Amino acid sequence: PPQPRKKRPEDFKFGKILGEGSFSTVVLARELATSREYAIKILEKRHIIKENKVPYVTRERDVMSRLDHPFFVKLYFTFQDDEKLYFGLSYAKNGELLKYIRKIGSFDETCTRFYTAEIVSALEYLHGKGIIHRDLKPENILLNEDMHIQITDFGTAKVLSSFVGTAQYVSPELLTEKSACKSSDLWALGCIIYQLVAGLPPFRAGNEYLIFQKIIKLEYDFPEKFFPKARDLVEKLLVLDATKRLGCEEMEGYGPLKAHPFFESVTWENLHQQTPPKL
Ligand SMILES: CCCCc1cc(-c2c[nH]c3ncccc23)nc(N)n1
Repeated sequence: PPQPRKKRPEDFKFGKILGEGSFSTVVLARELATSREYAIKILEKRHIIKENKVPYVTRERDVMSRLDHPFFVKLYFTFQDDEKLYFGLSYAKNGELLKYIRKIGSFDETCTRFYTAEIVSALEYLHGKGIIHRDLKPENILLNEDMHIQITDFGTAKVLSSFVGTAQYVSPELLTEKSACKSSDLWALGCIIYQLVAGLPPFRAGNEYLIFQKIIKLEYDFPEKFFPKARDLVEKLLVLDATKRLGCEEMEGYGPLKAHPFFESVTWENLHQQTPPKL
């Protein structure tokens, strides 16, 4: 199938930096022939080789190519010059969800229900494909123009036939066995639901080590205000035994999770078509 010609850096007007990865920087760019705004992730070939991240960058590019859902960032193109790799990603104008958490303080029952449902729906799609995010957080959950979610950051991701993510969202099994699966994402989800309601992640401490100490002993608690049905859901996600997490294969998958009382009024079938509640 004759696809288009390769794009090149001179086809774009590079603009502001949108972010920084571990071996990359994401730049807002405008395609001149179209006026289209893309978030171009730029990677330096020498640095990637030097740091032994060729399998990292490869996996990332391969995962993003495999994604085809409105709740995930899309990879439109890739090209390369003599020094750099460029990945043309969808641009989420309204930025990260973490900025909203900080701005509005903490979400009401409607917004929490809506944005959690989208995260559940996205994870259901991702996990049905045998992909695992391994680093999910509000920083990774972007918001497009129409205020729907767009998950990004697949560098750290794994495809089902090693690494430890952001300390606050790390699951216990990761801390002990040095292992992960779909259950690691569901733990992270539990942390997110908590942060949406409370305004803060559940396990917080002076340093990485103390955070990790709280995680393994399940040393967290709910504020007085916390919605009971969201409190219940979080309690069925922040479970130490990975096999007892609501939403995993042993717990009979996404059916029982999408069925939790917290999501009674949710119509799962067409979330992308729904108008997001005002924050
Ligand atoms: C760990 C730090 C995240 C930096 C980052 C950002 C993005 C990204 C894709 N589209 C966007 N639109 C707006 C803002 C940011 C983005 N994508 C990746 N892979 N990484």
